[PDB]
Amino acid sequence: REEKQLEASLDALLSQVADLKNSLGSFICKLENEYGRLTWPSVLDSFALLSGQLNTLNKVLKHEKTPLFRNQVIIPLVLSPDRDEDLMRQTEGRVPVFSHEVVPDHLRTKPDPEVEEQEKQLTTDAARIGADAAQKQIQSLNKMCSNLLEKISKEER
Amino acid sequence: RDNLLGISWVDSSWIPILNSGSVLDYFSERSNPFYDRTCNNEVVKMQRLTLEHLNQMVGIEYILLHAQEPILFIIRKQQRQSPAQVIPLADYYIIAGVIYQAPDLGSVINSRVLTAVHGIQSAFDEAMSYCRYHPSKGYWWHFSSIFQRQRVDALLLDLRQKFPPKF
Amino acid sequence: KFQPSLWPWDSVRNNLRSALTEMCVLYDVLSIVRDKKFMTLDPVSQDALPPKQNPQTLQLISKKKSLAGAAQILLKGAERLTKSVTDFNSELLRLRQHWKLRKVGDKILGDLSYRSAGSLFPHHGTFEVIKNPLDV
Amino acid sequence: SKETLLQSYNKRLKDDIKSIMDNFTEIIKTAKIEDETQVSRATQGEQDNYEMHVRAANIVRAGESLMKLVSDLKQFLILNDFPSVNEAIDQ
Amino acid sequence: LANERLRALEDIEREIGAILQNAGTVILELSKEKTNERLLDRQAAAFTASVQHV
Repeated sequence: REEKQLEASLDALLSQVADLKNSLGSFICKLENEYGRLTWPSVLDSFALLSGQLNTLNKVLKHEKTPLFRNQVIIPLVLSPDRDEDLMRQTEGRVPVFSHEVVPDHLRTKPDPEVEEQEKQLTTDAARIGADAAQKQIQSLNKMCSNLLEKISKEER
Repeated sequence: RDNLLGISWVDSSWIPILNSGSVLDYFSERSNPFYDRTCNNEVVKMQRLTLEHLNQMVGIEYILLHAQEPILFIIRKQQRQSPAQVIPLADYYIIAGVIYQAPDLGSVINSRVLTAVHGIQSAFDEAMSYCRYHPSKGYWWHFSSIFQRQRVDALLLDLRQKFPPKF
Repeated sequence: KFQPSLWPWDSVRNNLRSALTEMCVLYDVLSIVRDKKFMTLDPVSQDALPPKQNPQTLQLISKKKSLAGAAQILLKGAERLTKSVTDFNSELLRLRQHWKLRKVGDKILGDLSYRSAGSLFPHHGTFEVIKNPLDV
Repeated sequence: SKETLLQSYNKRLKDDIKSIMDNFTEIIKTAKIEDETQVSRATQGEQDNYEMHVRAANIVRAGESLMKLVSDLKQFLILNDFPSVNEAIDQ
Repeated sequence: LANERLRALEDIEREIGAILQNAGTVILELSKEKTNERLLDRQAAAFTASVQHV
């Protein structure tokens, strides 16, 4: 039951990542072969449609009615140093010999040290005001933001 | 200890001695940050009887899953509540005698899409710098024929015929 | 090291292709995860303890920084509009006030002949208007 | 035709106003803080930052398009609003 | 002649005012403390009035 739900989540999220992949590839090849006459509206439109559509769709398929993806853990069965043409046909024009390097390259959750230094700076900024001014700011922001969305939703009528 | 996923643990002198049980011996010399010192398996190794002391001494045990003879031995950590009651804690797969904790399916996608949004953010904030606007000019980046030529053209064709080109 | 003649817009392509590499990493890892061979899944119940109240404080500082950047780009564009408005169509006002003009297609033409004034001279005085503020 | 051009101007105006309103409302909605579940604070925050910046850029672009519409309307008025040509000719 | 053209000039200035009111409203929302929430409501009504009369 839940494994069918996991299979559906994996297929749907692979679909969204495939759309983002094709969008990124179309944008980069458009920048290369279409370099001339390129207005700032064209690239703003591409940036907006790419990031808006594919980030929001990935988030909404990541946060509704899904199995918890912390629960599934990725483990390999075999490591066989041979040119597997079925793997070449599976992963699309990429992924050479299934050997000791590719799985230690892919199962990598250490980020780049720049955003790690960013995270250090966020923890540094977390050492400031908390739990009274924090709760107060959260409540006031949510209140005034709901008030403004109420204003605009009223005036839209 | 802060991020157990970003650590690696090896011992090079214990690489050429690697057999099936010797994977878990390799796992239990000492001073692996992944493998616990307070595991039951240490108390198994203290006195004797490694056959049933995984089971009579209930707790966290370290169960080897899948065996490939050169490099790949999958060590899985479980908590037992009784004999034949197995509950997963964590996974640790070895590659050439190098243990890696197996990451979750969520955290890998989150880390990759984190790098995604960061890279496209840097790209977009660079691209937003170049565009310059004016209402008259528009956008930019910060980086005839007199119609008696039909007769002249027919005369050119007659010249082509009357005098051909010669390479 | 050389690329298809793109000497501006290279760093944007570096960031985008790095994104393309890690997105191909995601497609790769979920595809090899999706087949049972070469990669497998095990359901594990594990739990984490958050050492600090991360959603409140992290969402707070990140949303204030995001709103800061958004207000920056918005107000920068606003002051660009202020300096941008503070000349072509005024010259079109003066030119139409003296001359006879019209628009065909995107082109803006004008009549130079006295055919409006009564001459049957077989010659049209079509002069073009060319933005260059204005030229003919 | 003239009707077609006027319709096109109406379409552009409706689209620009709609885009400014939608982008502002969406920025305000994202500005809401919500409790996280399977979104990994850091990733959620960068995605939100990118969305806000892109929407602000879209609002600025819509303002530039409204300036373009005003310019086109000015050109149409200067070229073929018959009454003012008649008063200019008479004066 | 100056009438409709000056109307177009005013709408140019009010498009600028619409963008500046958008920016000022998110300026006030980005503040650590935003005490003048009434002024936030005034700037919001100013923004929507600008867009509507444009």
